[PDB]
Amino acid sequence: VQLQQWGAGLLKTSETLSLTCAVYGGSFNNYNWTWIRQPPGKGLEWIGQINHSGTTNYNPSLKSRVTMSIDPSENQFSLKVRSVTAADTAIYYCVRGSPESSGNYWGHFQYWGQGTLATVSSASTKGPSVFPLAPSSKSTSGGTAALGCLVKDYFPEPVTVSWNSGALTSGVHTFPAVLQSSGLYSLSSVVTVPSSSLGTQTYICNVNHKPSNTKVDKKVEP
Amino acid sequence: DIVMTQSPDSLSVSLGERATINCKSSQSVLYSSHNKNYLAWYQQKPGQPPRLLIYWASTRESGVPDRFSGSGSGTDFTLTINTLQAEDVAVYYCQQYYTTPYTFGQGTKLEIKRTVAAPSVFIFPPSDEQLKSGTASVVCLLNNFYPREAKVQWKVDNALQSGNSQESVTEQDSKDSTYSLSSTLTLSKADYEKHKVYACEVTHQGLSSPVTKSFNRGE
Ligand SMILES: *[C@@H]1O[C@H](CO)[C@@H](O[C@@H]2O[C@H](CO)[C@@H](O)[C@H](O)[C@H]2NC(C)=O)[C@H](O)[C@H]1NC(C)=O
Ligand SMILES: [Mg+2]
Ligand SMILES: [Mg+2]
Repeated sequence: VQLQQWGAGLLKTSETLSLTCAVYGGSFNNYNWTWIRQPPGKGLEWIGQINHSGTTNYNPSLKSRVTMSIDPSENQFSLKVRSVTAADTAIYYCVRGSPESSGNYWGHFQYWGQGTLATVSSASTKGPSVFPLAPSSKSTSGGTAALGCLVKDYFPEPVTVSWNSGALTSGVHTFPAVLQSSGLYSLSSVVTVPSSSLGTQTYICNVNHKPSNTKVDKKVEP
Repeated sequence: DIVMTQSPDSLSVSLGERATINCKSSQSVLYSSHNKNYLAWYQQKPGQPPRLLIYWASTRESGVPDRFSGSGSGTDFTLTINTLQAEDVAVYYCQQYYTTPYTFGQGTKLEIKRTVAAPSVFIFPPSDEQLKSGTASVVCLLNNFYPREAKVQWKVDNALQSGNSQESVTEQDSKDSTYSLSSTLTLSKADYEKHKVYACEVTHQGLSSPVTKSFNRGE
């Protein structure tokens, strides 16, 4: 069972949030297809469910603003949330709910999608500037160097950073973004490496800000 | 609605010891017909969806080791994590699936207590590229320390800085149970070029004395 989801992203107050989830594995028609959301740094709120008969149940917290829809042909189901405010900024997860066979007897949420962030703001999309954090000409007493990339002034979340197209993962720390007073995000991604690697190993940070279509590969050298 | 309340909101438990997280439902979630509690426990790591651990209050999901134990009935439930492992760092949620709307506990954040580990400290001057743009970001990195509590003080030509820095701390590492921290000093190009010595001073329990990393602008 794999759940692939897309949509949400940046939208303005009073606009309509739209998400779609596609189910891989078969047995689409047997289940309540479910949406659950999580505001940043907060808990989980069940939004509602739809089955292949188009039968719904929405949380009264949101019910007046929600429409779910289902396309059994394409093993897809969707969410709309109307008249959004900052209260709707959240990670939205598509989830497999209870089977027809047994309902709440088998009602635990085993299968979750990776989630999609909705950001409710009037602010512009803005791609980051990517600046090298060059390894010092003086390494640690014990022969370790640190280097990184500063990913500065972007909106909205998220960004991804890899090193050497994912070949370098050990000692990587991609910091949680700081929301600056300006309302733009900034983060650093750093890695520690052997001093002895600096002469012969190329270090490149791969930055992707999908919201702005920004994709930057930045070589970091002494 | 059935209100789900967890206790505590956060806890810090040593490697190899026992974590206990309580969950109360405002109404019984015992389906008397089946003698099953419609109560689930989830483990959520940063940037991941929740992972189901337990259904029916005490039945482990596939792939969950028996260190995770669910107990209780009716309104009062407990998740016990025995022989705590580094990879258990997460927020834990209870949830009722007794009746719609389905409702989650507020979450309990579990921190791993490990031995004290001193940070390695690095300072990065602003890039030439950034200076062209009229701003200078100076970065101080504290790498792989425990505990979380750390003091970073910026000094410019020996003057203590206030109001011009921002910190970010990583989530606790799922392998070595450490934190890392960035502190970023943000100046105008003009202010940056007015001063010579840029220093980061770190105070932490694992350090014999506060550690300073510094550079002279243009050296
Ligand atoms: C979707 O969830 C509903 C409940 O919201 C399930 O419907 C129940 O199914 C059980 C088992 O057949 C019945 O005993 C209950 O009477 C039903 N309750 C209601 C209120 O309809 C349903 O099974 C779930 N799955 C699908 C695919 O519909
Ligand atoms: Mg609509
Ligand atoms: Mg590369």
